[PDB]
Amino acid sequence: RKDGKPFDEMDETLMESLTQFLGWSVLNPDTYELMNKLENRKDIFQDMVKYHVKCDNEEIQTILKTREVYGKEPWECEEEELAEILQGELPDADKYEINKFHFSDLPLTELELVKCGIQMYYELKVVDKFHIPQEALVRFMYSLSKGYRRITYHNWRHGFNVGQTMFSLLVTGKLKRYFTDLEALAMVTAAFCHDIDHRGTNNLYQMKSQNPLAKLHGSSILERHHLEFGKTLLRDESLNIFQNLNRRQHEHAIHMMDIAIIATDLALYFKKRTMFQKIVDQSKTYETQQEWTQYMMLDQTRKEIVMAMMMTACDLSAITKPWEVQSKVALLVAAEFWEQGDLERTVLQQNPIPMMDRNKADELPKLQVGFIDFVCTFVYKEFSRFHEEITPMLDGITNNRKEWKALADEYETKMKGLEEEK
Amino acid sequence: TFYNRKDGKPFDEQDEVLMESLTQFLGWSVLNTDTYDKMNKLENRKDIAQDMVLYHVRCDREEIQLILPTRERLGKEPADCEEDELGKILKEVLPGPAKFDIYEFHFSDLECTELELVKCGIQMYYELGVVRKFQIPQEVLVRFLFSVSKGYRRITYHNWRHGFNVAQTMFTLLMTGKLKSYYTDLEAFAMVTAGLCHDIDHRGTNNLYQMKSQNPLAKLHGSSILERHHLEFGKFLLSEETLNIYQNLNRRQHEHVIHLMDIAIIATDLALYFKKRTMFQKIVDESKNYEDRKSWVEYLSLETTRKEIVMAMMMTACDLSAITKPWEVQSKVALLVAAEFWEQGDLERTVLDQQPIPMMDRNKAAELPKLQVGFIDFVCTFVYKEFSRFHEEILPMFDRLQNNRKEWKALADEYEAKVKALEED
Amino acid sequence: DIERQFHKALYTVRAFLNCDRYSVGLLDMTKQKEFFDVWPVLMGEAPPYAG
Amino acid sequence: FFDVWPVLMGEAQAYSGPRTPDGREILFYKVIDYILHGKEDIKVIPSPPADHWALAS
Ligand SMILES: CCCc1nc(C)c2c(=O)nc(-c3cc(S(=O)(=O)N4CCN(CC)CC4)ccc3OCC)[nH]n12
Ligand SMILES: CCCc1nc(C)c2c(=O)nc(-c3cc(S(=O)(=O)N4CCN(CC)CC4)ccc3OCC)[nH]n12
Ligand SMILES: [Mg+2]
Ligand SMILES: [Mg+2]
Ligand SMILES: [Zn+2]
Ligand SMILES: [Zn+2]
Repeated sequence: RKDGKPFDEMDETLMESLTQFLGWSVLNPDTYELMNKLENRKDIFQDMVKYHVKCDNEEIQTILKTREVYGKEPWECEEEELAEILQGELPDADKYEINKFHFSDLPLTELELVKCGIQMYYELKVVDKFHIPQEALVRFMYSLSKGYRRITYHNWRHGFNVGQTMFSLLVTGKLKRYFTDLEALAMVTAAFCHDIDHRGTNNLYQMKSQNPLAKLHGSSILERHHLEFGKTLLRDESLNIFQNLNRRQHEHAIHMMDIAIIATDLALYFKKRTMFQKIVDQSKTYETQQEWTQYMMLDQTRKEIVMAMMMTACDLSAITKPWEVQSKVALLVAAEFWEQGDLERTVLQQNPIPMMDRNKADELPKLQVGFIDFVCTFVYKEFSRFHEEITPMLDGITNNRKEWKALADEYETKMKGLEEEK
Repeated sequence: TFYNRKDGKPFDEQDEVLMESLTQFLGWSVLNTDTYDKMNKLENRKDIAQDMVLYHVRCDREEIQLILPTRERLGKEPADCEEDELGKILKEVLPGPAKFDIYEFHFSDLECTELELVKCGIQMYYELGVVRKFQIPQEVLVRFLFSVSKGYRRITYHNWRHGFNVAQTMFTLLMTGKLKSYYTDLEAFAMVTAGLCHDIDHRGTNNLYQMKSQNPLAKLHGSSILERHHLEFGKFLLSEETLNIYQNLNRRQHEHVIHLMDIAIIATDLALYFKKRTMFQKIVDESKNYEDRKSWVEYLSLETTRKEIVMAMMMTACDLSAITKPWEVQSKVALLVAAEFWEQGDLERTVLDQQPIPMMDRNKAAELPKLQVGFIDFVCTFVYKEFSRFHEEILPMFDRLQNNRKEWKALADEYEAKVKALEED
Repeated sequence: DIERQFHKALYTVRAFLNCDRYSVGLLDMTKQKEFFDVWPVLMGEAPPYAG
Repeated sequence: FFDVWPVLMGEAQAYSGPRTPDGREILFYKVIDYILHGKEDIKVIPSPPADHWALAS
């Protein structure tokens, strides 16, 4: 001590308090180690899933056949001979009627759907304008093919039909006038991965069982997961089709994709309906003019409200098919609800909703005329006024509705007759 | 906000300092309440990633139908069955003990499809006589050894065939070298099982590239980087319902086997073998002076520490058994290994921009017969000679190893003679 | 880490502790070692710890 | 995005209250109050009303 005198009580208490504080403050350095281990473990487990949902060096020789015609690996070829080698592989847009409203994919193998999805990009004339590579495009399509699960309904077969309908709207319904090419590309490539890695249960079962999804996100639990996984896939070299865009264009495309993917949730459609109903009505006041064209495509909020409605009309497009396809699709869509009923009956010991338990197996048609009346009759009406060329869809629903109605009534009589006589 | 003093006097200069130091401290203290949320999000992201991994390496409803073909013979699904009912189906489908000669030292696998190996593997679990004693449900066994099959990657050398060969060699040692006498059944269950998962998720690069590339593996672990990654993945696989073949065990046995499995898995790192090699020779020498073979059993089967040193050596004697097979398989396995070495060399030269060492250079692919010879002298020639002096049933391995060394040295001499001849002019 | 935290918390209070020299030593927290380090002791080499 | 749309489309009105020096809006979502004369009576409020005995002044 600096006075020449020995330590005493008043210099014991001070240095005892100092060391007490220093002893308590060792909580922070441990959490540093825990963080630096959790982060690395997360990185390892996230790099393990990228090997299983990616197209490796073989199995890409089932589309790009470079070994037999040239004798060299795909990454050694040039931009030419690659367009040439895939020119004869892809189907033709006329034979399969890719851009019609009645396309049916029941008699098709999963490998053909990949080669039609690849063709869709060539039809829009987007490959050359933005200088996207070929290998990256083909690998991206095959990886998206492998990324879906194998559950009954929400498989790759549902991921192709919701992209083909949007291509048909953008080309046959003549909605491409309002949008530039970049936004068209973003919408087409964000319609394919809208329901990716879908477990098979809606947003309520995720909150009831306290799944880890229900804690990381707070609202619209599954859509944010779909978006995050899709963007994670898009950020890998040899799978990135946005290699040749500057910063501004890349940011704009990402923002548009983000807005598109989260708008396919039914809980955000019931509240954003009147705005669309007003945008449609204000279009008539520019009378005797087909040159209003979204005020010559300078407005930005309206171009971001039309897109959400386009997505939520593409998502439910299955109801507007011919009867011979809807009849088969309805059972597939009911099977998932029936399967979720059993899980929530056993794991949680709770009585399911009447639409989920198998015991009302004969009550299916009735519910199917409620849904049509409630959710999916407004949209196809309003678009029918916004443009006329997409009228053939509006007829579709109507026809289907009638049939369902008739069937339900028959069942009623069967239930009505037996109760009275007994 | 503070609303009234107890004395009666208004607030003054001292009270402002007293009640301002407290708020400064509490304002500074929010770092912990931020770190809390960051950790609570990292944990959830890790759990989601683990579940996504788990989905892709399990057996769906339509995949196990290729092994036990229920849903045709019976109307019920595999889950709705009785234990004795499934045994009748399993008996007629599995290969016999003597069809594929899985009791020999010369068993070659490249004449069988990747589906046969699974059935042979689950046959081995019946040969030991262990399914009845501990009552492992018979669906879980099939589902597990199918998930392990799909767990390996698809690369040149470290694929499912290597993982089956190691386990087959270990079973052969247990049931033909008579090393079964020293160990009970429970300590052989967890050796045969730990032979199937020793290289479960191999990327294709050794431990040095991991340090020289700053892979996230090299920061989580510090020593024996890869060998500790194969252990936590295996213990994650066998830690869930429908894949836990250890559920009918009680607490003590479960703890024993889990403690006994990590030693076996980590002992396959070559660097550990060089350091703790001498201690095995002392046991070998102590075995000699005893009077009879039978008396030695009652002494060794009691001491615990000495048995572990023998298990951790059988694992290395098995992990590189591919050098003792006849000269029709070695001539191909050598090239298979060389392919992976050349691929790692190419990655090293392309990505990190350094010069590969002569071992991994694709250009100098004519001196391969020489290097291999050195390997036989450097590592293999000891483990097998010691085991040959220990037991007498393990001699064919040694003589076949000598023959292979002779062949490789002859090839090396021919190559060197040709090279010297070319330089004459 | 712990080493930096103590070396930033003890350097700021030199003046308030009027002392000529002071020192801090840090112990090691490794309770139980691995399996491959215990073995040389239980087999008759490297006699056990005495401190 | 789905909240800024109504403002830009004439459906609602822009905010007009006070603002924190970094732009945020001033709304309290919890109020912990202590009483220390007579009774301890600790309390927590999940969402304070417009007229609490603290925020009213
Ligand atoms: C999975 C829901 C979206 C969907 N796509 C299609 C093609 C269909 C279909 O054919 N039928 C139904 C479908 C919808 C209902 S609903 O109207 O009760 N419905 C209200 C909204 N909630 C969510 C917020 C779901 C339940 C009831 C039964 C249904 O199908 C039974 C076969 N839903 N559906
Ligand atoms: C780690 C390789 C294990 C292995 N298994 C087999 C069947 C083989 C084989 O036939 N040949 C080799 C093999 C081993 C060496 S080595 O002696 O240089 N060797 C020293 C030890 N270090 C430790 C990481 C590795 C390199 C050299 C060449 C080798 O094979 C070339 C095809 N290695 N090998
Ligand atoms: Mg969805
Ligand atoms: Mg290994
Ligand atoms: Zn969908
Ligand atoms: Zn191995």
